[PDB]
Amino acid sequence: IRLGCNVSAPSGVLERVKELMEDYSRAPDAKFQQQFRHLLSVNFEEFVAETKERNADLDWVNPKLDERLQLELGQRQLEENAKKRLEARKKLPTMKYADDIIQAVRENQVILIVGSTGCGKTTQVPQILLDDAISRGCASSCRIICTQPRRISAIAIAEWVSYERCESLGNSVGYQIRLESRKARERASITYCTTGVLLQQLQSDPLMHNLSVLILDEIHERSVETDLLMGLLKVILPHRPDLKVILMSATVREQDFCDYFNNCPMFRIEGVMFPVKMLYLEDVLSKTNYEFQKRMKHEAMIEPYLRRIRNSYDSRVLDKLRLPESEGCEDIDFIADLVYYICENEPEGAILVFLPGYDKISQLYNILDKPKTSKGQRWRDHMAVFPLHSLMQSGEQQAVFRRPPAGQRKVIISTIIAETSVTIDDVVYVINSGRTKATNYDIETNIQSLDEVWVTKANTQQRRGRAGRVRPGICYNLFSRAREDRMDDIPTPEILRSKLESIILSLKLLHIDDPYRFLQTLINAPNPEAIKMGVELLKRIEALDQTGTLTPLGMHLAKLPIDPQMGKMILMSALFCCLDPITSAAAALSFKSPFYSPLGKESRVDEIKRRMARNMRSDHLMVHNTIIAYRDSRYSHAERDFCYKNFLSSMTLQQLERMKNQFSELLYNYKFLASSNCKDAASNKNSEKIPLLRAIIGAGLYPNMAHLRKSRRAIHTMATDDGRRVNFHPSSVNSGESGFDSAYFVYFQRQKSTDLFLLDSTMVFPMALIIFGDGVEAGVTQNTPYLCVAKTYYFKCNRETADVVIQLRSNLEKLLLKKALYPAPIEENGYEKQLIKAIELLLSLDERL
DNA sequence: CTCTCCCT
Repeated sequence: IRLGCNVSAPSGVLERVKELMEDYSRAPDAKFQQQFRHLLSVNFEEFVAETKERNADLDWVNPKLDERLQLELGQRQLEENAKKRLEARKKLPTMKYADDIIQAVRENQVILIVGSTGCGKTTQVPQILLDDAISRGCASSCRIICTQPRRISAIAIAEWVSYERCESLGNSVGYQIRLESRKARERASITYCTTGVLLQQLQSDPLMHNLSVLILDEIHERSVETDLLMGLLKVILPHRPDLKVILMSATVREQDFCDYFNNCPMFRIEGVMFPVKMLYLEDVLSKTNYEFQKRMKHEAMIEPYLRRIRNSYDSRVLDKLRLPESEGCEDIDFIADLVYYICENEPEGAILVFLPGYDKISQLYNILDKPKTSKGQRWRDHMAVFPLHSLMQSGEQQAVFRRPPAGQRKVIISTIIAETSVTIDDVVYVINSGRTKATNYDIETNIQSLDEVWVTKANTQQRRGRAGRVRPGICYNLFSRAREDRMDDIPTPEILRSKLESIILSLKLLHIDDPYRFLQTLINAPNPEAIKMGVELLKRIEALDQTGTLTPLGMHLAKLPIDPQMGKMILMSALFCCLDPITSAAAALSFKSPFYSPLGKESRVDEIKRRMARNMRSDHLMVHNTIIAYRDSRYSHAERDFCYKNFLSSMTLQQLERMKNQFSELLYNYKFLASSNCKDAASNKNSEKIPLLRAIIGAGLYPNMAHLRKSRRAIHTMATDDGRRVNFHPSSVNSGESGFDSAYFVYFQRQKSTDLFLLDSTMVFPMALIIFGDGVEAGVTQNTPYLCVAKTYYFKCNRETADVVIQLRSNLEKLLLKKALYPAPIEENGYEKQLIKAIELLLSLDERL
C-alpha cells in the first residue's frame, strides 16, 4: 500500500457540507414506480396476456379502405405509367417466384429466401406480399416491416421501392431509422427500418402485434441484432400464429438458418451480375513477373500446393510463392506494380484495391502519388487516386463515385468499407489483398485488441462481386489458393465478440430474466463467462441487485438507447445540472468522433484537437467544445469553413446533435428534466464547472481507471487499476502531454495494438472517484489516516473529511435510489438540491487556480 | 506516435 496525495478538506468546507447534508436529511406522485413493481410481480404468461390487450390495433380492419385500395390498384395497373416497371420488375429474378413465395408464406410461419446480389428480393418480396393482400381485399390488415443492417440501405431501398410504385415516400412505402423517418401510412404499407429500431420498438410491443409480416434481411452477416432477433422469434412465434416471418440471406452458409428454424421452406433466387474472373497470387505473378527485393508454417502450407500445381506454372513464379512477403499486403510496391499493370493492358475501368487499414492505404497512396519508379513516374498523371476509409472524407464527397476525367483511370484504395457499406459502380477490377483488421476479445486477459488477419471466404466472395456491376470484371487475389483453403467460411459472429451488458439489461424489459437460458438458444451461444461478466458489470453500476433482478435505475437504463454506463452518466447529468456537455460526451462515445484523419494531415489534426481540448485533458470535453464551436459557426454562417479548417464532418456533428436532442427528450419524458432542450439554462447551471464535469464523466466510465507516474512531447509510465501498463492512444488529446493537475484518468475503451492503449480519457480528481465510486473505506496503514476507492487507490485523508465523505456517499445513495423510483427534476430550492450543493462544494476544491 | 466498422 503506497499512499497518494492528501484529499482532506478545509474545516470551513466540511462544516457547510455538514450543514447542507443535514438539511437534506430533514425532508419528509408515482406512475413509474407502479410500472416497475408490476413488471416484477407478473410471470411470463401474464406478461403475454397483458401485452396482447395493450397492442390490439391490428385486430381492427377497415372494409371501406380494403375495397378502395383494392379498386384503384386494379385500375391503376391499367395505365402504362406504372407498368413500364411492372414489365421492368418482371425482368428481376425474384418476380418469377411470386406465386410460390405467396403460397409458401400462407402455408408457413417462417420461410427463407436465399439470393445473390441483384436478384431483387429486398425490393420485390415486400411488394409481392403487399400487392397480394390488397388484391384479396385484405389491405388494411397488412403491415410489413423489413429490417436492414445499415441506415443508408433503409433510406435508399425505401426511396427506390416507392419510385417503383409511382408514389412519394410516405404513402405505401416508408423507412424508419433512429432520429429520422419518413413513415408509411398506417395500413397496407411497407416500412424499411434498421434492426435496432425494431428491437427498441419491442419494448412496447414485445410480441410484435403491430405488424403482420416480419422480413429479416441480410441475416448471413450475422450481426448481433438479427441473431438476437431470430433468438427472440423462437420465444415470440409460439404466441403469434398469425405472424408471418420471411428470412432473407445471401448464399453464405444459408443452411444455418434453415436448420435453426426447424427446417423451413427455402427459396433460391439467382442473382444478376456480370461474370467476374478470380486470379490468385500464382496467376498474378505469372502475368506481372514482378520480383521481390530491397512462422513457417507458411512453408508447411505452400510446398504441398506448389507440387500439385508444378506443371501449371513456370518454376520461377512458384518459387516466389515460397516467400511469406509474397501474399497479403506486406509489399506495397508489389500491389503498386499490379496497379500499373492494369493501367497498361486491359479495357477501360476503375481499380478497387482492398487493404486492411489506414496505414498501408497511406503507403500505397504515397507510392502512386510520389512514385519511386520510372513506371510510376509514367502513370502518376493518368490516375485519379482515392483513399477510402471511415476516418477519411472521400465517402462524404461525390468525386469517388463519378467517372474519372477522360484519359484518367480511377484507383480506389479502400478498407473493408467498400465490400458492402460503400459501393462504387464503375469498378471493373478488384485487387484483393486478403487482409483486414478485426477486433477480438480475450476473455481471460480482459484485453481487447485490433489485429490484422486474413479475410474469410465470404469476404473474398463479396469482394469478387464488387467487380461485376457494370460489365465483366477481374478479381486479383494477392494470396494463393492454398491460403484460401485455410480461410474460415465466415467471420466470427459478432455476438461472440461483444460486451453483453446492454443486451442482458434489454432482455429484462422483455421479461426474459435468465440471460443464461436465453443466450444459449442463439444459433451461436456466447461464452457463459461473458454472460456473468456482463451481469457482474450491471450489478456494480446497480442496474441489477445482488439477486440479479432489475432495479428501478436498471429499468431507466434499459429504456435509454445507449450503453448502460453512459446512460447512467446521462441521468447524473440531469441530477447535477450539466446536461449539454455530458450528453455531448455520451453521444460521441456512443457513435464516433466528428474528426477526420486525412492523408498527411495528422500532425495538424493532432494540433486542432489540442486546441479544441482547451487544455482540459479530456477527450470527452474536447468533443463538447467542438460542438459548441460548431453551433457558433452555424450561428455565424461560417459552417463550411469551420469544418474545413478543423477537419470536421458536419454530417457527424449534425447526428451528434440529434442524439443529444434525443437523450434530452427521453430524459424529459421520464420526468428527470424540466425542459426537453438539452441547451436549456436550468438544465445547464453547472455545465461550465469543469471539476463537476469530470465527476459526472467519471461516474459513467467508472470503474475504468488509470494511474500515471512520470515526468519529461513526453513518454508515459501509466497503468490501469488492474496493474497492466497502458498508454494514451496517439489519437487521444492526452498522448505525449506533461504536467497534469491530476495523475488519475478514466477511459471508455482500452485496446491492444502496438501497445495497450487508452483510446479516450478524462483526467479525474481523487475526491470525485471517491464520491461516485465504490470500494470506499476509511482506515490507517502506516500511522496516516487514509481514504480509498475500489480498494485500489489509497489517499491520505484526515478523519474529519473521511467521516463526512462517507456520510455524504450514504445520502447520495439514498437520493439516487429515490430519483430512480420517483422521477422528478430536482427543484432548485428544495431539500435534494442541498445535497447536490454539498457535492459541488467538495468537488470545486479541485478547480484549477 | 496511431486510426476494421455497423447500429438504438
